[PDB]
Amino acid sequence: ASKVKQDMPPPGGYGPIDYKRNLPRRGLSGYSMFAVGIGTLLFGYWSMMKWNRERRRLQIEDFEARIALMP
Amino acid sequence: RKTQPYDVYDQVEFDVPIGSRGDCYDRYLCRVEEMRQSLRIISQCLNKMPPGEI
Repeated sequence: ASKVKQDMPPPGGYGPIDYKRNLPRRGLSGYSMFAVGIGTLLFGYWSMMKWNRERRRLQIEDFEARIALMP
Repeated sequence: RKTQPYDVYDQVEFDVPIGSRGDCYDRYLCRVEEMRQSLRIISQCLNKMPPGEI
């Protein structure tokens, strides 16, 4: 005496189902990354130049200590 | 499914992925796009299910 009951889609329909590709760009420009790399290299070069000059001075100092002790 | 349809395949809309080089990469792309088209067909089937006997 009841209505016919069956597995049916809801009245109206279903919400949209996405199927198309989604691969967003999400990236910097090439110039930006190249510039960051070059700037990092230059900063490292300057730091290493200072440190190596100081190291050469220290080496000279301890070499002179050896020279003083040699006789 | 397009040229010699069976069941209710003539009542659904989808695209047929086509390759250009005949290599493994093109077939991989074709299968991925076929998965997407299968999702599209599944949506259409969900929204067009009729009542009646089975």
